[PDB]
Amino acid sequence: KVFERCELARTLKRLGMDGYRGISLANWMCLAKWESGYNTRATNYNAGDRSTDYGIFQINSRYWCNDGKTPGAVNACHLSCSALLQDNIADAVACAKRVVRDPQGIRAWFAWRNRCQNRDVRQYVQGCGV
Ligand code: NA
Repeated sequence: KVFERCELARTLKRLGMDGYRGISLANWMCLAKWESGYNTRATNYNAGDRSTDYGIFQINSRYWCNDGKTPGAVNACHLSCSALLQDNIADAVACAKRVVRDPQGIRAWFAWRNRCQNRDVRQYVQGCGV
């Protein structure tokens, strides 16, 4: 599924993402936007380390989910990476929350640091009723 902006905004809110560990909805939207263009099926193989980025938040198999084909990786979210390819983003949201519970928080995503951090992100949730 390729979410429409406001549709996703409300979906994330309903899932408890607004202010989760201090992270506004706008920061989550900007993240998903840059990571997959709001696309739950998005995937990106990393030829360098044989890992893959799954779903709307592009969570990496090296540490976050298990896909079996990544040579001796880990699964901190304790989920099959396939769950990150569902139209229903509850499993992905659960994993995103697990990711940000670490020291760095949302900075785990390089794209957030580069395209969202210290930016005017109001536009991501404007008119969404969130
Ligand atoms: Na915030």
